[PDB]
Amino acid sequence: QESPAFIDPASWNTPFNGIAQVACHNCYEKQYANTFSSVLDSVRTLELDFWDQRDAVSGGSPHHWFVRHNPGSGNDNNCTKNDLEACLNDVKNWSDKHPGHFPITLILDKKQGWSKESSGRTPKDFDELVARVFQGKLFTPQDLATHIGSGAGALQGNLKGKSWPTANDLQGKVLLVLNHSENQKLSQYAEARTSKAKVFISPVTNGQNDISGKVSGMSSQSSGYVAMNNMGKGDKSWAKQAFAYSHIGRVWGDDEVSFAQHINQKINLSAYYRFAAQSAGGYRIRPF
Ligand SMILES: [Ca+2]
Repeated sequence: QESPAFIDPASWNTPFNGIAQVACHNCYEKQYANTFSSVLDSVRTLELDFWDQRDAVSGGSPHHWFVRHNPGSGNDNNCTKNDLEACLNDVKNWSDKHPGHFPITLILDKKQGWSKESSGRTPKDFDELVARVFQGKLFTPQDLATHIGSGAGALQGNLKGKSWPTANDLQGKVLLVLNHSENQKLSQYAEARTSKAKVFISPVTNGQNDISGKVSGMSSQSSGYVAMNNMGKGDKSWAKQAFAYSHIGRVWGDDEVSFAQHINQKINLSAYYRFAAQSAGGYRIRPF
């Protein structure tokens, strides 16, 4: 079991959903970290923005995605061709070098739509990439479902009143999370992959239905897989309901509010551009 100073030792025996973290915001950008791997000197939750095309309209290849902030171009990031796969391998390699690590959560913020089969960037192609890179390191929705005695398609509601595995249980694990501006893209992913999904969907959340009902922009069937919720600053009040439902809540854009205050607001993952500057009682990871 690792013991960097930033992790409160009480975290290890706490269910993952009962742990608050400082997360990065867009830490693949050169301006926020010198290398992507260096982010793991400070936090255990990272973020990658990924594009199908080299710009908005051209330059994609099968089984490949780019990492950059703007529509464009190409790859513009601090990973070790520094594409999505390369960025993911930086995490995989850090994980191999730190047996016993606190579970790593990677927010995969998708910037374009899914392709059809011919172009090699479907939900299935995405799952195949992340599985090829991480292999057995992943902890997936079905793994959580089995832990709580639920079908994966009923995580949404069956998580209420339940504990995730503890950080100790999740030593050495990687959790992948899908974001997009449009919940439709998450619904498409879940409809394609169902219980085989390698990635947790985390919809944009601005009402109770996005936690526990038919999520805005999604089918009822896809809604049932929701075990995580994504909130901008204006919607962070919903983190208390994510918490109530044992969904992992992430709040982005709220940098002028301290980690301690976010803990009090029941936010699991508080995303900061300046992640190293944040702490509470010397810690960046602690139980609520
Ligand atoms: Ca992002």
